[PDB]
Amino acid sequence: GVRTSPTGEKVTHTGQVYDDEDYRRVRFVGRQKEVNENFAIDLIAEQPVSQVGSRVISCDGGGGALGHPRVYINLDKETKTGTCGYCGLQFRQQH
Amino acid sequence: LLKKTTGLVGLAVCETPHERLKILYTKILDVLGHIPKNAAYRKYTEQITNEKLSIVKAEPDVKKLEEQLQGGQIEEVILQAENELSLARKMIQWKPWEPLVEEPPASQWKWPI
Amino acid sequence: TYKYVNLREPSMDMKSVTDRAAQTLLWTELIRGLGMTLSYLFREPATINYPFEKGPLSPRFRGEHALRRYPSGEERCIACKLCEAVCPAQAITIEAEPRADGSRRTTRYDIDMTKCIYCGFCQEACPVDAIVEGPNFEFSTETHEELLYNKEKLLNNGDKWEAEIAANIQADYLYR
Amino acid sequence: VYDQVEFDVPIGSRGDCYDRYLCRVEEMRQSIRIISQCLNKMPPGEIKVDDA
Amino acid sequence: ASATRLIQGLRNWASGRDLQAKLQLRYQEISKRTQPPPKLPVGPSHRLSNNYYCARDGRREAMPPSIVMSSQSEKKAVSPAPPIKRWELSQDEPYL
Amino acid sequence: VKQDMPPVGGYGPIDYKRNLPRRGLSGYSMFAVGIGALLFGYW
Amino acid sequence: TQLITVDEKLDITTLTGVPEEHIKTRKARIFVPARNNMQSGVNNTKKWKMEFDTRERWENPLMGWASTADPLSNLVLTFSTKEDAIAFAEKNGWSYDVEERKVPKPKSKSYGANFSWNKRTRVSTK
Amino acid sequence: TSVKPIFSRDMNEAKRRVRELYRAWYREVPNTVHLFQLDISVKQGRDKVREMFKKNAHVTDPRVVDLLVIKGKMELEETINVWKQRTHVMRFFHETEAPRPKDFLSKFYVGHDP
Amino acid sequence: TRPTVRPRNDVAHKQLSAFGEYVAEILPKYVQQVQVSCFSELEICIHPDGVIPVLTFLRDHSNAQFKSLADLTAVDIPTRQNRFEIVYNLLSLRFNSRIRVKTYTDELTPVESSVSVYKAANWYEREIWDMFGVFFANHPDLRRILTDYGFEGHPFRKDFPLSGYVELRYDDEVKRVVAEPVELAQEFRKFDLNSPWEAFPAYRQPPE
Amino acid sequence: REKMFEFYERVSGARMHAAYVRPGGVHQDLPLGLMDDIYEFSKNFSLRIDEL
Ligand code: SF4
Ligand code: SF4
Ligand SMILES: [Zn+2]
Repeated sequence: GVRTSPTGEKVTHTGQVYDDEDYRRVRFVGRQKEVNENFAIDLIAEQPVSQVGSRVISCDGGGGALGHPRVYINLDKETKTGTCGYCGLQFRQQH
Repeated sequence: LLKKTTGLVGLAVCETPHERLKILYTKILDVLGHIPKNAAYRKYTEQITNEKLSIVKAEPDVKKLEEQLQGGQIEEVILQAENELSLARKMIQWKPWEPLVEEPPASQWKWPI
Repeated sequence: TYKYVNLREPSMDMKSVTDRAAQTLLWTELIRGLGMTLSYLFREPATINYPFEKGPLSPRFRGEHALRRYPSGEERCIACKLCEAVCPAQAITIEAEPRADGSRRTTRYDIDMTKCIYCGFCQEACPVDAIVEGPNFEFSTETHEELLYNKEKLLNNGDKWEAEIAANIQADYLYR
Repeated sequence: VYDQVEFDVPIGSRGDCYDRYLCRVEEMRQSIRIISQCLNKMPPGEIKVDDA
Repeated sequence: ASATRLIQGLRNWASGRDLQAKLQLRYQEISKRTQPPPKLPVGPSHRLSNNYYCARDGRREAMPPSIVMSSQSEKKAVSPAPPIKRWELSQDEPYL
Repeated sequence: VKQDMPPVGGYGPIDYKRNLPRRGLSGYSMFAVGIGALLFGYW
Repeated sequence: TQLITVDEKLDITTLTGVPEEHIKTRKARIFVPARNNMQSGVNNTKKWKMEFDTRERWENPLMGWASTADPLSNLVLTFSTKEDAIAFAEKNGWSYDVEERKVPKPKSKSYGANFSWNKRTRVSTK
Repeated sequence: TSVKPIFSRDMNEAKRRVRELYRAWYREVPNTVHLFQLDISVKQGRDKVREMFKKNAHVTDPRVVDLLVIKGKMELEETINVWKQRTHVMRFFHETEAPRPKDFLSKFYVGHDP
Repeated sequence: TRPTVRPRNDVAHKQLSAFGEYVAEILPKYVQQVQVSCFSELEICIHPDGVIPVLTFLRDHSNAQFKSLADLTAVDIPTRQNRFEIVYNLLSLRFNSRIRVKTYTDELTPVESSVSVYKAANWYEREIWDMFGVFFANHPDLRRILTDYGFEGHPFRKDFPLSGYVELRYDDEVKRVVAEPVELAQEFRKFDLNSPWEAFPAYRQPPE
Repeated sequence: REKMFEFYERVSGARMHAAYVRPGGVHQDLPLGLMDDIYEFSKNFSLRIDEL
């Protein structure tokens, strides 16, 4: 979900864009500002919330030893989902 | 048997090794007599030089003398005798049996700091 | 337990003396050298046809850096700065903050590719396989600052080479 | 594990460039000998010390 | 390997060596670029009992060095070790 | 376990000595061929 | 004799190759660094440290990196006592300021004080 | 306060060595300007030698000025034998460096340095 | 403590302790300490007036024969008043052994050059002049060996900064490589890594 | 020498500066088929020394 300043410059997933009166836009004159158009904050929002029947879930990001350190997430709050701290996949107790 | 070469470059074959070792050992002891008797250098060097001189006097063969002097070739045993003689002639002038000239400071050899 | 190189006393019978003199006058070892050079003239050379043929690499190869993603689009870097604590060149500069959903993510992930010694301590220190040192080695630039990668360039290298990087990690990760 | 490999030590005789050349070539020979002994006597097991 | 036998014989005559038995170009004798996955073993401390770290703590058995002399009879003269044993000439190939 | 190991009998023998194969004639034969070439040329 | 008598102050500022600006404008700070209150270990409070005053760090126009012009911005020296650090600062012509070592004063700890009969020092829970 | 000297027993032998080193530099300067083909005059280089000798004029320790004489002989040896290039000789003349602010007000204007 | 712990060599420890007593009692005029490490390396800490009489002893004595100077080293320890620690590493090929001869100086006291004992020292202590500033008296050719020709300061001193004080660049105005005061586009980032918990209780120093 | 740099690259990932032998052991275990290729190198390398 890349957006654009009034200067025409693309805003990154950080939120970085130069000011209009900043001289350092001259480095992109005749060249391009390389941004990545796959924003991870939007791509993890696209993932569905996993309904599990347990009270404590374990996440390793998939792949076993190719993901992250395995963590255990508590699902006793019903207002909030249980979000993994590494991969951002969020879980919910189904009851 | 007239060993053809010593194997070490610059170290030539000694034709008469026994008499050379005897002369160097007696000259070491004659120089070493000028050191005071309480010095440990004189006691230790007299001890090892008397051992080497008795081993030289106890063996006519060159190669058996090489195996029981335990110093390799006989010519590097001769070279070590020359080095010990030069050392003892320097130890007379240095006089290192004297007490320690200066104590180090209080944390001079304290590691880690 | 040792051997004497060059301690051969030569023979002085007329056979060996005439052999050495024929070697001197008729240049036997020089024709032996010409024969060895002529032997390599008729061998197939070892030259590969670069750029069309490529030198063989292993999946452990340490080339261009890339920040990876999980198989959902979420980036693997959780801003923990182990790759810049371990970095022997101090080539990695990291600044972080919680982003808009509360995830521990970087805002600055710089690698100076002209400080980097390409030793791969960052990919082996990374707890979540975020920074890797991929298989690209043909990335020479015309300007010095094009080798000063920010997070956008490294995430683009990840998106560019993930189909290869994931397979190399798949081939190697049981040695790690 | 160099006490468990068997190899020879080339010793020159004249102290020149040529004996040092022959020593380096024979050390390539003896390195091939040690590499054969390392390939035949390679044990199984771990590769880091098991002190984490 | 694709050399015809005339050039192959000329090459073996010029070198003086049978070159085809030991080619310096590599062919299908070498290992596959795709290998099966390994199963690497664990070390000796991967045990669930009698594995207390105080019985295998190498760094904490390092002591400070023993100060032999500090400035706060007819004993034998010593050397730093026994003298080195004379090396034996090679049984394999002494060049003798 | 599965690990890079030598095979069950180990590997084959590896040559490591000097092999300079001593080719060519004797010195007597080389001077014989040379003097015979000279005599054929002179005739 | 073989020993001369130098009753002058020990000063080696002409021999260290340090320019004048980084001798006579710097303020060395000789101090025992405080314990990080994130932690309870005290092994970083054991030695004296000499650092210098911080100079300007600015933004790199290309990357945003911390550009400096202070060569002494990373120089931290370790000393066993205060007087060794003072002697090393005076030897190099560094004007210094010294902060005294702040050891914690000893406490009075009683586990039974948590359960007193008439004193306010009871714990309301445990 | 009984220390082992380097060469000089007191300051008089020390000043003698300083003086002979100054003589050697003073004689060497025209040769240095010629064979390095420096773009300074001989008088300018001799003023630089006088400056480098007056910079260390505040020292009263014989060992410290003995080391200054030793390092000056080392610099002279690197000068006479052509071991320095033209660049190493001209590094005494800080010519690409802009002049530094000296008074309070210009140092206030440029930055934070005292 | 078999698999992961280094095996202790008690035989070499006893032999090196005995030879350290031997050297300490032959040369009591200069030997200040004798110590043996737990990995069996003998250090003979001597007085700096006895650099030549000790080293000529160990090189020439028939029970020592330290004919090889492996390495010569200085160590800057600024918390000592004699901050420089000159370290000789010696190899006896006859007795298959190594010894370490340690001594000390400050910036202003000269150490006697050991080229009269080991000509190998000719560059090493010269490097000690270049990197640390220790002067060596009666040296054949004492000058710099590793630094640039106009280099001010001794770099391996611990009060010398990591980057120097100057840096070079080519300048096309004067058509010359020039030196300027050092400015770094990125500063070296200093990492305070030391844990506040005691790592080795055997090396604990007693408090005040 | 190029083939031995291929050995280094197979075992560490770099051809020259491997950072492979570390305090504690080596960094990573030998990949499969590496020792077979070391044997195939060593089987031929004496002839290379011979023609040198
Ligand atoms: S790349 Fe890996 S090691 Fe570096 S900060 Fe990100 S998660 Fe941590
Ligand atoms: S490969 Fe090494 S030098 Fe390069 S970024 Fe990674 S840790 Fe730093
Ligand atoms: Zn997860």
